Amino acid sequence: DLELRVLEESDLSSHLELLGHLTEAPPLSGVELANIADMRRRAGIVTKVFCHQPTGRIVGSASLMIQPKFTRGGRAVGHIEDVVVDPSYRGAGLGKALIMDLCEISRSKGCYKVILDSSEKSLPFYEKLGFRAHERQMRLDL
Amino acid sequence: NLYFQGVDLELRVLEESDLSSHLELLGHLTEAPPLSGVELANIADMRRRAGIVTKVFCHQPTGRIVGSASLMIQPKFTRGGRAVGHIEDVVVDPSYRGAGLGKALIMDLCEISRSKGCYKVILDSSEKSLPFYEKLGFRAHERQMRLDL
Repeated sequence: DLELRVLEESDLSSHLELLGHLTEAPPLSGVELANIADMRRRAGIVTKVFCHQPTGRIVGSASLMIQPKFTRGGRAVGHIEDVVVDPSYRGAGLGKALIMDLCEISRSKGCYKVILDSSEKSLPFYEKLGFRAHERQMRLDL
Repeated sequence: NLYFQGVDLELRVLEESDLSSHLELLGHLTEAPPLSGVELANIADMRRRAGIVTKVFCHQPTGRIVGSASLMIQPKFTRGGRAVGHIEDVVVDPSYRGAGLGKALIMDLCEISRSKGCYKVILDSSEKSLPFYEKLGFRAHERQMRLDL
């Protein structure tokens, strides 16, 4: 019933909605939604989504940012974020599927590591993948 | 402009003629094998197009880069499109350490993130670097996971 694929302009609406589960997601216009999408492309971000084909509802999303460093001979690092699954599709293997895919995209670009930040509950899920705990995420609110 | 100690230092944006001394500084963080000016420039353009800002302490009279920190300013669909800042690769030269240069770098990039409308700045800290970041307003939240390869 579902299709994994890169985010497209016509998803932006439903996708903004699915993210409403991560944090507040007030409306943006077609113009604003496409510019943000442009800056995210310019920034080396791929958003992979699960789309339920009949309704077109985005039921899954995860983003990869890949960026070159000057270190390790110029080799890239992949950073995963904003993994979100519809409350109706939780327990269904979508989250795992998204991560797997982005790690493969990381591999095919020659990244030497994929990093993400995890809550206390998502830990065991990530470790089965097998990501391993290291540093501590620090946050400053501005 | 917030005061930092050192009459001979300047806090400024990374430049093309810095790239080689800068890679050398970054060898205090991890392996930094050498790269040609062409590779350096390529990587520097790519990071710049991606919206990364690198701020640098330069020892003016040698040209030596003695402090670096990087900010990715990262656009989002949520919160009306308000960006998230990510700091990475903070490093100061061992000879310039304990003079508050790493504090001045972080503070500077936090201010830059505010100018660009960011609602937060995240980074990842090792166990030792924890109190340092605490003192700069950062509070411990999630755990970094790493997948090798």
